[PDB]
Amino acid sequence: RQEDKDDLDVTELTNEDLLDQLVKYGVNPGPIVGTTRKLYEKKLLKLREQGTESRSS
Repeated sequence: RQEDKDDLDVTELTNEDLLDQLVKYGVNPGPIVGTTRKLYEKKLLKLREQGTESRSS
């Protein structure tokens, strides 16, 4: 039972704490300035949007 995946506010989220959402799905942003979280709020959600089918590119 997953129910929603990106449900976690991937945007208001903090910086030191979202580094786990990106650095683990295989995402390495680096500089998560106060202007990036919004950016990575979706970049990582593509790899965290409750997937969809059964393939990974």
